[PDB]
Amino acid sequence: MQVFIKNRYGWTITLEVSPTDTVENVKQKIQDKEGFPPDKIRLIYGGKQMEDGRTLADYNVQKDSTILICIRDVDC
Amino acid sequence: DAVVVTGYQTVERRKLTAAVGKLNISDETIGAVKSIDQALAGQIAGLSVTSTSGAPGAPAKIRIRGTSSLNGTQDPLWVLDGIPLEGTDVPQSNVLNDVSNIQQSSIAGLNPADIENITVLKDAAATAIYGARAANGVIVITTKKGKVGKPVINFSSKFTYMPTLSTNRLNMLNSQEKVDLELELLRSNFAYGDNKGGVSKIISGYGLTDAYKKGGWSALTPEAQTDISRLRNTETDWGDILFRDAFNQEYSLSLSGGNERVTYYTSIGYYQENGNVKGVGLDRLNIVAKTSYKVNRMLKFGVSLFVNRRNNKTYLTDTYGLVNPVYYSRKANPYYQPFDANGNYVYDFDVQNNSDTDLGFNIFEERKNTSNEETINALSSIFDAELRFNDKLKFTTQLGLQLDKASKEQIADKESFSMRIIRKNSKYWDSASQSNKYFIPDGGVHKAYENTNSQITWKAMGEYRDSFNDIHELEVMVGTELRKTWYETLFSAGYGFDRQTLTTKPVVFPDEDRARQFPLHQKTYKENAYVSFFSTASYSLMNRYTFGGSIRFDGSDLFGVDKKYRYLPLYSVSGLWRLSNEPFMQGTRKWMDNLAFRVSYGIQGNIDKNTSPFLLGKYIVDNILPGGSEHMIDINSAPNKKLRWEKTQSVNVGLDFSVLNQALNLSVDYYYRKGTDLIGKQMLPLETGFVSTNINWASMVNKGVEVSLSTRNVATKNFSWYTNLNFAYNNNKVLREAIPEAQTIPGREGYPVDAIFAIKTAGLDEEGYPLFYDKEGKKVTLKELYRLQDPFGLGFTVNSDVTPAEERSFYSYIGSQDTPYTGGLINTFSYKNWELTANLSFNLGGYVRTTPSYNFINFDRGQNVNSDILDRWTPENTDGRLPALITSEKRADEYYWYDQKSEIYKNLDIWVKKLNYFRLQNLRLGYRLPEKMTKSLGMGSASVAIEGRNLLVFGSSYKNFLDPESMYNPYAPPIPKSITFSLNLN
Amino acid sequence: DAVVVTGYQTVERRKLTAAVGKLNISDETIGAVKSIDQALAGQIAGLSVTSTSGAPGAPAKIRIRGTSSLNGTQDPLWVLDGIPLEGTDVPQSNVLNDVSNIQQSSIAGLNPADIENITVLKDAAATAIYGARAANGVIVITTKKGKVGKPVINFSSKFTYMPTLSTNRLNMLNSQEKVDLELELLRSNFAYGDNKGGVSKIISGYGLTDAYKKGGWSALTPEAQTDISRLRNTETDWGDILFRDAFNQEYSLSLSGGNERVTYYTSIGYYQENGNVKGVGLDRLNIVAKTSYKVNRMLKFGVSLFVNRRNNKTYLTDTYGLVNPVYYSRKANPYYQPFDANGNYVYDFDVQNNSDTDLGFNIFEERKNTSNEETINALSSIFDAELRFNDKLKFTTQLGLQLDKASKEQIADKESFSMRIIRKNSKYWDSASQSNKYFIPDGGVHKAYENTNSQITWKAMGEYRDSFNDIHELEVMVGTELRKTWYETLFSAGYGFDRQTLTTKPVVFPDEDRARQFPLHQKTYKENAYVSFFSTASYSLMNRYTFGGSIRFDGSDLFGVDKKYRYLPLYSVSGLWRLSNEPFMQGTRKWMDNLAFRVSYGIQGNIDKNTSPFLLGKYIVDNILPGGSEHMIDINSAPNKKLRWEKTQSVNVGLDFSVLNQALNLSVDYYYRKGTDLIGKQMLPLETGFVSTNINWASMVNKGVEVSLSTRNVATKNFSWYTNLNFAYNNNKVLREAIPEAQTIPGREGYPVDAIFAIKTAGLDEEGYPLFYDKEGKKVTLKELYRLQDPFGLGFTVNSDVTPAEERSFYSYIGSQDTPYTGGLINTFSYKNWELTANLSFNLGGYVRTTPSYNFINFDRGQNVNSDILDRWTPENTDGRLPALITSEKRADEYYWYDQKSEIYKNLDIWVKKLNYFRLQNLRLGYRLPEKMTKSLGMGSASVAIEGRNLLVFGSSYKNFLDPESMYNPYAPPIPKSITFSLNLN
Repeated sequence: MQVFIKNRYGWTITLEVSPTDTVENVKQKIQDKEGFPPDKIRLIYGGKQMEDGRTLADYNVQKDSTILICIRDVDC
Repeated sequence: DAVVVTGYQTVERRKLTAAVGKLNISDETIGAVKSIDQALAGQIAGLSVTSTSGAPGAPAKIRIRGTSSLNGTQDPLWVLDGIPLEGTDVPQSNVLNDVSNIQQSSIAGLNPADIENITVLKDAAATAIYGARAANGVIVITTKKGKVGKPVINFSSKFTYMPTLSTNRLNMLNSQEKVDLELELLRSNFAYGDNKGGVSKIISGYGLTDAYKKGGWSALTPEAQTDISRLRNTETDWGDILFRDAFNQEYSLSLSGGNERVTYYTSIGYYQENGNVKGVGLDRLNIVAKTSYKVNRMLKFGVSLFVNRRNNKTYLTDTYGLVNPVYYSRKANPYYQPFDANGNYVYDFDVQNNSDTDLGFNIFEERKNTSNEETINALSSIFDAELRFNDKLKFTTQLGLQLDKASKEQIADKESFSMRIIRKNSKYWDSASQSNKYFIPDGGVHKAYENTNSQITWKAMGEYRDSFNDIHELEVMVGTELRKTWYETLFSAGYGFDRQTLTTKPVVFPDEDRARQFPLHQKTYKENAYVSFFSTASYSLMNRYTFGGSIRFDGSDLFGVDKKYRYLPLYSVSGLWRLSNEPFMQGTRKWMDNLAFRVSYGIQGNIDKNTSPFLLGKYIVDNILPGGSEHMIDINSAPNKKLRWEKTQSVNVGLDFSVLNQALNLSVDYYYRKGTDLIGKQMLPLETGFVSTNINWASMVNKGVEVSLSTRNVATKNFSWYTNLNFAYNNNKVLREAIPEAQTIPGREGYPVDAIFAIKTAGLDEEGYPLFYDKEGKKVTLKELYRLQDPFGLGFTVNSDVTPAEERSFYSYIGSQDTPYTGGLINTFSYKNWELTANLSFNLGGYVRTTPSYNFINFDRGQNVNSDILDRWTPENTDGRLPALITSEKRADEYYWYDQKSEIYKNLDIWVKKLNYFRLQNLRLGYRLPEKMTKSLGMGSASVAIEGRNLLVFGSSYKNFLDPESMYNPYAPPIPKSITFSLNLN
Repeated sequence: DAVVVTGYQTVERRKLTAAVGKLNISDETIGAVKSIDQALAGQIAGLSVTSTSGAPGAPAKIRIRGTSSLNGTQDPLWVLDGIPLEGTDVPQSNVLNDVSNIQQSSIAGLNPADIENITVLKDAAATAIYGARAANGVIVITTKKGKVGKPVINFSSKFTYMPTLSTNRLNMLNSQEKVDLELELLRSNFAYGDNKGGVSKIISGYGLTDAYKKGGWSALTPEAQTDISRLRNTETDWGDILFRDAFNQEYSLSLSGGNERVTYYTSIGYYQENGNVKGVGLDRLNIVAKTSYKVNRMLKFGVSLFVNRRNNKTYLTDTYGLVNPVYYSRKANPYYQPFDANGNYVYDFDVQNNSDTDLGFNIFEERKNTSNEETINALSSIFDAELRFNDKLKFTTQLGLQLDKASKEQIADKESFSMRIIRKNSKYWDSASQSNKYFIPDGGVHKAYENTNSQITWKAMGEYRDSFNDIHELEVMVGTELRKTWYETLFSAGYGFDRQTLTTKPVVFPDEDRARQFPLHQKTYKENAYVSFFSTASYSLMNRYTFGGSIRFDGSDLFGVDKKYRYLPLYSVSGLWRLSNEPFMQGTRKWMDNLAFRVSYGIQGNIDKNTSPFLLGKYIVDNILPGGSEHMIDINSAPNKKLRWEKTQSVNVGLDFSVLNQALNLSVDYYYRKGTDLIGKQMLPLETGFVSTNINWASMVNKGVEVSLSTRNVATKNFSWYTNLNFAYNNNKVLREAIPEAQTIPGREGYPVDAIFAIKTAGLDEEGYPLFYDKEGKKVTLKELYRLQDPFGLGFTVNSDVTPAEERSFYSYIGSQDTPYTGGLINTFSYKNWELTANLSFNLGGYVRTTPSYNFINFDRGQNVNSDILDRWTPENTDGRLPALITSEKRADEYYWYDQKSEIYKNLDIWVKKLNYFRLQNLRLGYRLPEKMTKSLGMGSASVAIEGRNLLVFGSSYKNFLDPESMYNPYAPPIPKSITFSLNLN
């Protein structure tokens, strides 16, 4: 049920999330893991930016799947 | 073998209209196994046994005539002396690091030395008397009992040597070529894991990272060169400090006997077994006490009592197996030594599947600081009473009490990787100080699990057997059964735990959400009750035409209340025609003693215990009006008043053929089983109030053929040779199933329940990237296949217009995980007092999706690799067949599409391997001591035997893996080899 | 019989040199008891059995020859078929409410229907073979065995009626006098609690609390008078709301038998026993499976299995028992109705012993919202092998495995008093809010307990028996024994618990101390091992002089490693002289069958399992210089390398005397057992490093007479009458013990363990205060007795110069709680087919310190009170004998001295009462059906019986209490009377 979060530089972390978790909750978990304000995080999966109100099951976030993260005003 | 037991009644072989497989349990047939589920591999046609793991006590996944359900029960039903057993269900999950902590089936508590034979009921004609527990087949255990006469005293002692696990089949890089690979990666611009690996740490420690990248080997100071050369020449054996050879010991004492009124049986057994992984072991103490008294010429009362105690000791691992020693032998660096010159611990900081170096792992520290122990106390009492009312009328009653209590204790000390990763996972964002803190205290963790599984069964049936005109025979049984099951679990966790002081520390969770991933107290309770009324009828005419039938009305609290589905019958009809008894065949009785054609049709059922017929909800405190705070219920699971057992309609045609006085026995069996009303998630219309629900809608079909050949090749006063070949082909096909609209993997409709869909590749192009086939069949890249577009040009802002429906057309069907062709071949030779038994078992026709040896993007170079990474494409080695380690500088869009879509690389057809293996399950050579020597020793009998288990497996190539069954899950030990010396005394 | 079983050997009666008490077990002897510890009351001389509680499953406190230890084990050792049992110890605490949750001993798992004999070993010559487990006596259980011949089956069914608990003996106030007392207290100045009550609230709700005090009844409005009249006219039966009559059931089916080589025995037994308090019940289902085989003329192997399952349901109470229904029958107001007119709950806010009414208690609400349920699974397996090497030399080995697992579950919902007290106790001072909050989440509590008690024992003894010259007989036994015991307990609690959702809530403890006050997860582990080497010798000469001896070297991990004390013998020397066999006494053989004089000496031993020879310390953080955090260890307990068993030197002189063909049998024993080195707390010299610690230094003595007389009064073909009188006197006395210097009550040195010291009173003065005695024997007051001085004059500032050593002289020795004279009288009549057994028991000479019926400073008027509050001193009733309700108005110094020293009023001699009670333990009339009638039914035998248990109790008066054994603990139910009808069939 864990997933991987990768930036554009290849640096990855492992986040244990739930299929019924909203992307805002995933960003809050990211903030808990690494210090990163949730309002300045873009999550990309399948080429589409993740919405802050949609759950992970809607994007088909399978187990051991990679999500690109890019911080606003940092590199994207 | 003139009778067949079905758990309810005894059926004569001449009146058996069903498909029944019987295996006589003995030393000369099954060998020196310790669980019955492991002794059934290849000895019964149509019964496929697959080892889920090689660890001691690991349950075996058993399938009778394929998979009969999608989301419900998939394991067969075990019956012990008429009382069905609970806890015999294998709870398997997708988690690869779940088989390390796997529940033990209650079947592991039964001594194979206390079991006379095993009866497997395969078709509807044999299983429909079990009602809604018959879809997956039934295995009936008959236990030994006292024979009228003097007491029989059998003492058995087995001493087993388990050879050490050799990692030479893993094909891992040693220090030299791994350091070469790390230097090669440091020269290149590989994005992932630049800080990991010994070479990278050594080079960055002296600051010559860019200097090395620009200048090669000559750009390093003599000190760095000496350090790297020391790394190259350092060798560590990770197969001898992780694995071991073992000496297991089993003892058994079976005292029995009886006389004209009372028959008694007693047995005490004790075995100790060790795993190939250090610190893994399992012992079992078993007691059996049975006594059957004949109160009158009518009444007969018997009591059987099986008491069992198992003790398992094993390792504690991360939730996702970053510590597993079986996987660590595949992962530990070759030049990494866990001890320095002073004997202190050296920590491996590259154990995480991340770029993080925060957590260190030492195998000896984990072994001496962590523990995972478990004790299972089991009891099974069966009280049976029989009343011979009349010469034709008989009444039987039976009460079976089963109780299994498993207590597990997992302790992780403060200085262990388990506690380190738990504490790291407990990191939260304190907004008061705007900093990342940890709420799990400083100390260890003690976790206690207590699972109780209880069952009470009460059967009461009556048999009437009559004979009319010496040519008609009628047998009618009518009975009822009330069963009740309870399953309770308690979990208690304590953090800050000190092992010596037994004292914990308080935990302050940031909120309730973080208090559910670190639970301190959990309780679960589940109680079910079943009421069934069954009947069987049989009519035999002229000793050639048998007609049989079975009806069963089953009810439970797991089914809906709706009256139209309340009590529907689960029935079966059957017919047997013995051609050998026909007058026109009277001229062929000199060379044939059996030709029987049997036909069977029936309706079986399955129970899904996870679904409930009730409205399941949760409490919330939301409001409708201001100042109108209220307590309202949100529906989690919709009520289903039409819940019912999963129907399975089956037809079967069988043939029995015996020639030359039991010299050649042939049993062919063709079966077609279409299962409808299977429970699964259907996308319901929105007019039902719910988007989707688990209802009785899905369907599948299993069709195949079983062949059982049994020949007596040589029959001489001294030499004798017997052969027994069992073969079974099964075709599974899911006919109706719902997949999410966003899923990109093809559905299983029209394919087995386990189909493997892989993207077929045409090879690699001139830059090492994999090539794909489009609809027209020409080799295209990922850009052309997915029509990748980059509007922003940032590289990682890739998008594709390919819909999931179109994406599902990229994958192709390869095969199935379970092999359609299963069976075995057993050869028994006897010469004077010597006996030899060669048991082989074949599983052919399978496929398995192996984990890729390396990821072209996420390749972690802080961990050891296979030798096939040297077979990858590189600028110097342009003839490599495996994909090159790609970077984002050359094709940014393809790189960042392979990145965020990690399933494309794993689902390539190059990681799918065939599964066709023949395993020598048993090679036993026995010797019966001469009667004169035994009598001189004052013993009725004496025997010795040398036994080899899993000594040889061949067939399809299984490269880079320790066993053909270990090609899927790398976290489970392979099936161990064993050499057993057995001594038996009477 | 002619043999005695001691657990290691079988000793002939003619060669028995020890004090042994036998009891043959049957319906005609012990009755319809369900536990065997309760069937020994008055049946064996020297064995005193007392009931700790009347609830089902409550263990019985058993003492053989008095208390043999101070702070060690005081309960006897139970031996089942040669293997000693574990978990039989009775937990003894201080809190009187702990009897609500006292654990059942494993003896409660053994069905008395599966036991043939009970042999009690009393003196050193009989017990010294048990080494360091012999000081408290040994009770050897001999279970029933299969008899060689045709199979024998027994079906016993017992139906018991338990009459309702009548509280008429509680002598409580009804509504009339309770309201009158409340009114008279409101008139007076006694204002400890004046907000509490029923009259007080009614009067104060109308603002008349001050008008009533000045004017009286006339000063009340009729609105306030009709309410008080309604209170007077409202009567509630609390013996009907709380207590009930019961119908208990018991069934036992035992089938046994054997033949020339195998003897078998099977038994099943299920009983349901209800309690007199509503909601209390206990089920027990057990199975016994014995079978013994003769392998050869030399080898013989037997297996005995005892499986037991008990299920207890009971009420949830607080830590201090404010809810306890048995005690609540003494607190419930006569006029308080639990339900209002509409059926809603009415809460009792006067339930707390403090002056705070915030938590309401309703008995129906608590019964609905709380539960205390336990399940016990027990197993005892004995494998015994015997090898007859020779006619004279024999060897025996025996393995005994015992396992008890108790799972307890206490649930208290949110709307229950048990949760209200928890939440109230969770009150903490919030620093940031300047308020008081509660850290326990709003919701129920679920507490789970898992206790496991395991034991493995292995014995191996070789016996040699030879006879020389037909006048010399020698019996020598040598053996060894290894025994390991484990006791593991787990406790887990979850707050915020919802009964159906099974979900808890996080708890944030303000400190670590408050986290220890509400534990969430606790683990306990004890493990001990014992190695013993024992031997026994016996020499018989001319069938007239028997000289016996035994020796036993015991070692354990609970003893120190000092070589001076490591293995010291625990021996015994015995001697028997049969005066009847003397040639000079053969003249008196026409009327005398036996005259034997036996003497014994030896040393027994006791193990204090709560003391350790190790250095038990604790980790602290401190430093000796500025900076740095040194981890230091503070010693909690001193290491005692000379720890050893508590020695007991026993001398026993016996006499057996039978006359007129067993017409009159007499067994007299005089014993003197002086105990030394009893483990206790001693004030060490300061040079030892510690002020005080627990060492082997105390002393003790017991001495007295056991008389067992059995008579055959009438011996006629039709009518027979037998009498069995058992008498025992024990003079217990502590010889050397230490008391704290701050202790004000005298020490037991020179007096029994349960010595009662009370302040003798001369009555009351003219103002109703107690009057005391000075050293000169003149009547003084508290001010004169304690020499109270009040210089400030504030009243509460009193002080006394009376040192504790001088305050110890105010108390005087009254008696002992344990009755010195114990025993019984059993009368057996047999008239044709009728058989009447009357077993009566006596415990005479005791004293009991009862709780004061009311407190004269802290009388809670919100709760009911005994009828003797009306015999207290009053200004209008100056002839009262009990102390008046005093206030601070008249004598502030004496009042505040009484207030700040609550033990003066509790220890007055008026609350200590005699304890001499005879109890009709059993009165059973049975009828054996005529042989012709049984043969007509096909039964070998049949019988019916009507039985009365605890029907009659007489002797000394027990006023205001429901039973003389219930005079000490008000929270334990009395011993319930019962009428049992039993039917036995063969």
